[PDB]
Amino acid sequence: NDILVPETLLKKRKSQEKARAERAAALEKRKQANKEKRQVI
Amino acid sequence: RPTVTVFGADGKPTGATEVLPKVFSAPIRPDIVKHVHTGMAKNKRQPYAV
Amino acid sequence: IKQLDAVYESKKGFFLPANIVSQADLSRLINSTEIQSVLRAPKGEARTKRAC
Amino acid sequence: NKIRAELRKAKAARHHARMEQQRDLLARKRQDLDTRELFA
Amino acid sequence: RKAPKSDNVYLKLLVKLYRFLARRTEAPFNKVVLRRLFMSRINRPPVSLSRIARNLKNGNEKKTVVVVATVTDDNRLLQVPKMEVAALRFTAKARARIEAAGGRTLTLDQLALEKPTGANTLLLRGPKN
Amino acid sequence: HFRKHWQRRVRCHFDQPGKKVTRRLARRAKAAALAPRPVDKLRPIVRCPTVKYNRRTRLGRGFTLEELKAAGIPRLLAPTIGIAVDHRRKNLSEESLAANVQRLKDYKARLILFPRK
Amino acid sequence: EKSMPFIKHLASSDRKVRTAALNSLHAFLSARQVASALTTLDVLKLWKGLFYALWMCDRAIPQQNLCNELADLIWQLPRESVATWLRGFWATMAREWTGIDVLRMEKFLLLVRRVLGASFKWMKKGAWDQSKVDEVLGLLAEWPFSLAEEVRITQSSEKGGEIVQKIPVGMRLHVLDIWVDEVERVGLLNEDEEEARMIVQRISDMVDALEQTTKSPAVRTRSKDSLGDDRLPANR
Amino acid sequence: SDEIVWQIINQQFCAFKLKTTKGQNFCRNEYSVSGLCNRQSCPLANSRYATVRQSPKGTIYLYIKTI
RNA sequence: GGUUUUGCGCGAGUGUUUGGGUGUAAAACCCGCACGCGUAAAGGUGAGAGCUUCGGCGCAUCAUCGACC
Ligand SMILES: [Zn+2]
Repeated sequence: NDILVPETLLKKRKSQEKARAERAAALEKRKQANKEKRQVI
Repeated sequence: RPTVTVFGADGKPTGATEVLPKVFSAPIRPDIVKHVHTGMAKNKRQPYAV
Repeated sequence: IKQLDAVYESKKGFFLPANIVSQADLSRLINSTEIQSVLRAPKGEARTKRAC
Repeated sequence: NKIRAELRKAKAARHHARMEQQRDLLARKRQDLDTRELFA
Repeated sequence: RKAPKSDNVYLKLLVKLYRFLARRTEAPFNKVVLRRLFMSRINRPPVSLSRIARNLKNGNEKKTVVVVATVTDDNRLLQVPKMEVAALRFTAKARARIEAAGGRTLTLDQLALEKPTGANTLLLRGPKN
Repeated sequence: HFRKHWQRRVRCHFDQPGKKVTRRLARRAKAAALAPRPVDKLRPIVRCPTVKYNRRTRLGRGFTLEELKAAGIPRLLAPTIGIAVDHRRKNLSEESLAANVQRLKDYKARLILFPRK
Repeated sequence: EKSMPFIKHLASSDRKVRTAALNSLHAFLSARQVASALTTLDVLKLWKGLFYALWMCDRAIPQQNLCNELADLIWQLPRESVATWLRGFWATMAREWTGIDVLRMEKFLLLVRRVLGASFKWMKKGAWDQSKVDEVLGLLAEWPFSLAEEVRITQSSEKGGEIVQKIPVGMRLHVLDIWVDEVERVGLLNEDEEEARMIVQRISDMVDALEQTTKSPAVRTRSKDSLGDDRLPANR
Repeated sequence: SDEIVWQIINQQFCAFKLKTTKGQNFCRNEYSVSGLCNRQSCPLANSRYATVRQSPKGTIYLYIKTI
């Protein structure tokens, strides 16, 4: 007798995980760009 | 919802139901209601003058 | 109820009006797989952190 | 008087055209898997 | 603009829906529909079945006609082609003649759900003055 | 067009529903006086004079004497049994005669005449 | 046609009355002589009744049990009408997809998932019946993964009418989301059987043909995501 | 029709509304989880709702409303 | 009594309320024939919003060349 997770919530959680992964990748690339920018300036 | 239950004289449902008419699925427009009620509330008015 | 079904077909020159909106539930319209799929990524949050 | 007669005939023809137009509209207007047939 | 002049609550519902669409998609179609929803009734003239029948001629017969106005019946048009039209309002004779020809009638929210960005749509305006 | 003293000659109609009630009560009084009888008299079908209204027909004033004689209704009995008589109108054609004669025999087919005493 | 007095009681406001009507429809379908002569109109009317039966169900666990039992209704029909029953289900869902509100939509998504899972489970008997697989895959080819936008139901005759139904896009998107989960749940994704691999490849080819020849960007993106699942044999 | 009843309540008239001249409106409805008239707190314009109320005995209950 | 603009209903039609019917009675509800006003008695090229299978299709409107009375 366990209440299942609703299906639109499943879709929302999948999209949120994708957005979190993209955000982490963009943060890493922007950190690297910041370091190279500091050296070039 | 297609049907509405019918209640008895004791307040308990009889077991019979009725089909809900189309007029309960009509648009609910407060502006039309406001306009027509403002017009219609003036129609039982008696004139006054000095 | 039965004559309420009956008398709205007996008015001459009047038919029951068609709405300009089919589904009046806006949360069903916006928070649906149909629209959420083509939506671009958000450009901000509800509250913006002060930069300077 | 000929001018007057054709003005009167023009007015009558306009009226007859209006009645024919009303007759045309009525004709045009005349030309189980349901809620109130299944849940009745 | 900031608000529609219409007092129709369902019109304001459509305005909220197309504000969201125009904001969250890069589709000029949604922005044009929102702009025409803000517009007044004299600036949204009725589009007749004959004007749509003319515009549905070259390669647009498979496209969905979008009219931000009321589609009216035209008595001059003897044969109504098959047509998928999405509009604010339909007159009774226009809707009956569209559905009697095998066509279909849509509101703007069904269009926003079926075609959120306006792909393969035919935007039509009524004649000015 | 307010050149004259129109203030002294404004007619309002706040007594429109009261006059409608008065007219309906007058019809009820006519019904009370003429208890099984209809409150109206039978009137013929006539064609509208002008060319503009020639296509349509309306109710006339009373039946012609030739129409009453052809329908089998005597002239002196006709006003006493609910039929209106007009001595000014003429038939002038065999098509208004037949129509109003048909109307009169249709009226005769649906009439319950009571003896004098 | 068929004497079905339980249809109007499936949309009542009493859960006990609706349960009795559902048991009446259960007993109606278990009768082989009555359920053998099932046309399209009868299963459409029955599925309208079941739609309103789920529509009036209130709490989450009753909704889950009702969706499970409406999915398990497939096992109590003759073979010659299971395809018509499932076509009636898909026709009802296509008719009433955009009319459901945002709170009642979720149990109907669950109903679609459970009915698809029961349809995939029905194909089991090579260990898979090719006729049953063909019927289920054709019904998957005509409502959710169709290359055509519209479906014709019944035939243009002097007795029966014509039902011309569009496929809504949201049904296609939801089936695209859930089909990999259903075929993993019922067991098409094992790496040893050739026939299960052929079934999976046929469904993936249907999804691919939907992806290449569509005009909806939502359908294109969702089918690209569906074909990119890591549980599929290609993306593994 | 949550949005339509919300428009009717908020823009025309609600019997549970207390309008103050101090920058906030209040909700007189007993099932309002916060006694404030806004979109999220409306017990009428929200089909799914939840509140917490205390009985005269002192026992506190959670009240849940579904569509 | 004219005229401009905003909202609304219906829309090539529209307007119940002179009047009739009805009524829980100056309210509300219904409409038989008229009548007023209005309608009746698709071309090329170039721009052009928007859409696009990237090949193109092209609203309203304007310019220009044409067609009919
Ligand atoms: Zn409130």
